[PDB]
Amino acid sequence: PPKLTKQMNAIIDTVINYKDSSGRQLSEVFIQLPSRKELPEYYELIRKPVDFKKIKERIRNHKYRSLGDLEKDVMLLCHNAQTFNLEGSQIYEDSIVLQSVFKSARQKIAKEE
Ligand SMILES: COCCOc1cc(N2[C@@H]3CC[C@H]2CN(c2cc(-c4ccccc4O)nnc2N)C3)ccn1
Ligand SMILES: [Zn+2]
Ligand SMILES: [Zn+2]
Repeated sequence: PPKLTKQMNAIIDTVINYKDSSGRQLSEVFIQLPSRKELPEYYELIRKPVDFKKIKERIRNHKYRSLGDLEKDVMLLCHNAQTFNLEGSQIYEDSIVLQSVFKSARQKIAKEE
């Protein structure tokens, strides 16, 4: 339904647009994965690569049957950032915050059970 798509887009836009107390947009690095030719090491280590552009494409093309499916893909993105990057590094830390930002956005926008 158009309502579900509106909610998914509103949730992902909250995640994308989020800035920390310093005004930095944390999603910046995660919008588009570097190409396989630029960073082959990433694709050698990460089995299911995904970025925010792909998640937007999947919402747009009606590929998520529920908000749970959308969540699964956002969590996979953050997991891959944490798998590839060192614990304590900025990319690693940013992905942890974005998991939390998605959950707050889902609770606020969707107002479920
Ligand atoms: C147009 O911009 C697209 C990205 O541009 C880039 C960015 C590159 N970077 C190198 C180091 C910093 C930045 C982002 N980097 C990473 C990106 C990601 C990543 C990006 C999107 C989605 C999930 C991810 O885990 N994960 N770990 C990284 N270390 C790779 C390397 C080559 N092209
Ligand atoms: Zn690049
Ligand atoms: Zn459509």
